Amino acid sequence: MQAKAVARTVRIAPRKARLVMDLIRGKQVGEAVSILNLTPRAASPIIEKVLKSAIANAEHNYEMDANNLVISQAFVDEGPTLKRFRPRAMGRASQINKRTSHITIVVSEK
Amino acid sequence: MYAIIKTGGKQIKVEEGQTVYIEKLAAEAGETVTFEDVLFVGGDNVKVGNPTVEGATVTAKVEKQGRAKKITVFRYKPKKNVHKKQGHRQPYTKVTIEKINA
Amino acid sequence: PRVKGGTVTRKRRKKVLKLAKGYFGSKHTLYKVANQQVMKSGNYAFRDRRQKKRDFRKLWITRINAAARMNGLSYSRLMHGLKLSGIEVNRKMLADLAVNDLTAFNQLADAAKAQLNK
Amino acid sequence: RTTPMANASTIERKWLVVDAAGKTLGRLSSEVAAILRGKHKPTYTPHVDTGDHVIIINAEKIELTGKKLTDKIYYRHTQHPGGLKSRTALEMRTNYPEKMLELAIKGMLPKGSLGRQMFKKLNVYRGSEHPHEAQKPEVYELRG
Amino acid sequence: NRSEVRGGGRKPWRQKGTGRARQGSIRSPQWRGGGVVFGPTPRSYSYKLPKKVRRLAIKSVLSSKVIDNNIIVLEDLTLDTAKTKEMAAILKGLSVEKKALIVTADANEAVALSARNIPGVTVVEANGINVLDVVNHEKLLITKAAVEKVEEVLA
Amino acid sequence: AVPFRRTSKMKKRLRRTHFKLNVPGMTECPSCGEMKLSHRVCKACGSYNGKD
Amino acid sequence: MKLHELKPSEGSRKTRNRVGRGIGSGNGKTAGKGHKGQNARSGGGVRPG
RNA sequence: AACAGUGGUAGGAGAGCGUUCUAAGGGCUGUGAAGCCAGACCGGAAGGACUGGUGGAGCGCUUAGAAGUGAGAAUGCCGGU
RNA sequence: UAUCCUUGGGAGUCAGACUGCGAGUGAUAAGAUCCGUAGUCGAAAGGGAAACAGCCCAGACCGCCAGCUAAGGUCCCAAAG
RNA sequence: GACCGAUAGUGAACCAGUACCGUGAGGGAAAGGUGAAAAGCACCCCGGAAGGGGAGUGAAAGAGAUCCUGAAACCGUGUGCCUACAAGUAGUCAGAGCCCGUUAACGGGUGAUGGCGUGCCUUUUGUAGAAUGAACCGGCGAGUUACGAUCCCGUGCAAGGUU
Ligand SMILES: [K+]
Ligand SMILES: [K+]
Ligand SMILES: [K+]
Ligand SMILES: [K+]
Ligand SMILES: [K+]
Ligand SMILES: [Mg+2]
Ligand SMILES: [Mg+2]
Ligand SMILES: [Mg+2]
Ligand SMILES: [Mg+2]
Ligand SMILES: [Mg+2]
Ligand SMILES: [Mg+2]
Ligand SMILES: [Mg+2]
Ligand SMILES: [Mg+2]
Ligand SMILES: [Mg+2]
Ligand SMILES: [Mg+2]
Ligand SMILES: [Mg+2]
Ligand SMILES: [Mg+2]
Ligand SMILES: [Mg+2]
Ligand SMILES: [Mg+2]
Ligand SMILES: [Mg+2]
Ligand SMILES: [Mg+2]
Ligand SMILES: [Zn+2]
Repeated sequence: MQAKAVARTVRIAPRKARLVMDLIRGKQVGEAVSILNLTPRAASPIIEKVLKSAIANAEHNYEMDANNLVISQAFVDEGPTLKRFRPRAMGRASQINKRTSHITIVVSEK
Repeated sequence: MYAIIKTGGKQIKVEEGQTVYIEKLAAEAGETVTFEDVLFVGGDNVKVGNPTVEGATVTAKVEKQGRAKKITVFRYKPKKNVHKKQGHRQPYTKVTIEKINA
Repeated sequence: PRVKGGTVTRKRRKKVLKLAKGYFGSKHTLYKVANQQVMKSGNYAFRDRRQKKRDFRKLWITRINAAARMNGLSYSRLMHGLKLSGIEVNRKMLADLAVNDLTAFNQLADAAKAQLNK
Repeated sequence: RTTPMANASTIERKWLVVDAAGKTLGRLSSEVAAILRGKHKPTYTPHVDTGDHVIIINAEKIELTGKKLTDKIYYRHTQHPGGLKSRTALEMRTNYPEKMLELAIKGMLPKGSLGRQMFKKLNVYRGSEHPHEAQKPEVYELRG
Repeated sequence: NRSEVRGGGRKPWRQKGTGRARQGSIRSPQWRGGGVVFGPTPRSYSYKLPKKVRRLAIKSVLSSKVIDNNIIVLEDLTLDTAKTKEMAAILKGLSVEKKALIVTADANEAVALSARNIPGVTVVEANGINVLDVVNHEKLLITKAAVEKVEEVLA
Repeated sequence: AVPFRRTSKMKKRLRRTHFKLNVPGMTECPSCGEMKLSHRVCKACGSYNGKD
Repeated sequence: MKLHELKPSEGSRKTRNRVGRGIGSGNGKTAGKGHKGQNARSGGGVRPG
């Protein structure tokens, strides 16, 4: 029995978010939170909120025990990109991709 | 006991009860075929043909007339706009060796 | 009437990509390099269907020579002996005997040996 | 189709001793290379190692005809500029008899992965004794 | 074509130096939005066969009707009033099931209105008979008066 | 200097192997039970060497 | 004759040749005009005579 | 049936596959159309089916007709990455 | 032995390369240059010459885990003394 | 209407001669689709919110506002086979082992190892070429039409044929 939470279109590059996602994938939910709290990355707080949302969903909507949960799936998908243009020398303009991410956490009992 | 028989343009080592694919024979499914060109007989009593074993034959049963799995022949010549694509399915006769009459 | 590109282009290219399954990296993913490799594979497959018949004959001759020299004959003389005795067993079958029924092979080898000593 | 192929399950490898004493370097090497590759076996299969193990003794007693002892030069390059080093056949046999035999045979083996694997079955020793009593090696005479 | 498409006058960029492909107009046919190369242009498709071929065609098609027993000749066809019900009953009486071409000698207003609304039932004057109409409709209901008018012209 | 050929998906992935984060050096705070970084004062309860 | 069974007289109609539609047609690429020179250019060729 | 032949650039000739539209016949489709996604099927090639998933309303087949009828390359154009 | 000629429809080609032989130019040089003559390449895959359009052998409709040969080879790489 | 169907058709299906660019004349886009009906998600839970998970509406929410369908490039997650002594135009032919079970076929996936093998196109006497073109994917993108001439073929009539 799985509980899922998703933060869609978070303004954080998928590559950057994925660095943090790899730390918590497969970990027990209690440990995962302590890893996010002590990992100094932009994604940590974002992913932590998604993980806590999933735990709440597991506990509330499915009467699962929060202490027995494990992160069975954790991945970051690419969201739509905001395209921007920085002025460079000689009148040239260069593109800037303000990327977004879809952060998904699935928890389940071990 | 096994025998070496020439059929098609080729030779096959056969034992009784074995199922062999050979070049297409003029024979319907179910019919009994005979192979008169037996070159060698093995097993206990060893006959050596010179080139054939005199009088020896192998009877067998046509199981199926079919065509092999398709191969796509594609050839080209670089830079000379020359392509050629051609399908091939080689006919065969599936045969079950009944008796080796050495 | 206007003829839209439609679905014909995608259908044709997908067929090629399916033939390129298992190719490395882009060669199973991108049509142009996939298309090149499938074309190249065609030439190779043709060439090798003709090379197959040489490789197996090469293998059979090597095996016959090994088995022949276990009977104190080189492959050259063994084959000459068989021809003089009128034996039409081919190298595929001789190699098979050498591997699967060595006693049978020795009988043929002895036949050849008789002819050579004549 | 039908042609049987040797595989790791089917292969049984003998151990052979070859005495280099008085033998010509190249003529002994070519026959040893045949044995290492498995060409003497009717079950020979091109893509598998079907050969036997060979022990060579008395490597120091290998012979060369003509003036090869002094004139045959073994080169190597260290991949540094002007890094071409050389050795005469005399020096090699005196100080590196195993290397000399191994070089000759390695040159006569296939060059790729399986050829390197075959070479691992070769054992060349300086004197008359070898440490492979346990393998029960048979004496193998050269066939000219 | 590229002349008729809006805009496209000026050269998009200088011929040399930019590293782009050389272009002459943003309405060139390789441009999105650009002119079409060739393509449909207004024209007529009509052409004329020799008179004798025209007559041979219509005679061939009529004679084919007779070979198939799809020519129904009526002493006369007179409807009292325009009434599709009346016409539909007449066609059923004659075992007319699929399409039928009705050919009257002269303009028969009562018949034209009664048959106008029935699918696959066409009404025509002897003048108006034509190859496509006859071939299209399976049965040919011609009046005796109309047969002579058609014969008068063709014969 | 500019890339002479594009980087394959395999070469890109092989490079990024070492582009990784490490798990933080955590140790449970024996006072309040929250996880802190070893040798750092506990943010949650404010304890250190068993003192708040 | 039936509108669904029309047949032209044999040899009365032929299909047009469409050049520059691939190698296999035989008029691919250069579309029958050979290589370069005035005759291969669009609106190429010299005036009659 | 016999015999013979069957490399190919420029180029000539022939026979075809497929796409859009029209006509005429005959069909399919809310018990699921087109499209899309798989598959180990079929044809000498271009190509064509069958089954399942997605999709949620249109579409084949036969003969003929008409073409904006087939793309991998133009430092091609546009979009996306 | 099966071409050849006439008429008509449609072409492409006018940069050729090397090899052998007979000559010129050159220095009896040039993978040079220009002709004659034959071949191969161009437009010809296969085998040999380590690799190697033009040299040697020989012309690929397609399948076969059949056989005989050509040039070239047969101690090992690598088929065969 | 044997005209187009959102890169098409007007530049413009949409608040287009607009946005934007130019001192100015002037140049000049991109951008359609919930559902039959808003019945447009009451209420609950995590969150500051965004965004989610339930529950409801609906035939369908994997129809929830860039809301029919949703291809490829490209980015990920899981893992059946293989991979750290190996020299690779990446395939092809041979081939164990392991893992599967199909449009049922002398099956499918992977591939230790062996043999062979220097992309495609254009242009050239000759290109793997260190000559040219292509980052990749998708769409679009090039012998057509009118009127004349001539030849072949088909048809009608024929010393006549045709308007
Ligand atoms: K030229
Ligand atoms: K369905
Ligand atoms: K040329
Ligand atoms: K669309
Ligand atoms: K493209
Ligand atoms: Mg500035
Ligand atoms: Mg297209
Ligand atoms: Mg203008
Ligand atoms: Mg051609
Ligand atoms: Mg050109
Ligand atoms: Mg087009
Ligand atoms: Mg020259
Ligand atoms: Mg070439
Ligand atoms: Mg031929
Ligand atoms: Mg021979
Ligand atoms: Mg050998
Ligand atoms: Mg538009
Ligand atoms: Mg709808
Ligand atoms: Mg040049
Ligand atoms: Mg150029
Ligand atoms: Mg480039
Ligand atoms: Zn604490």
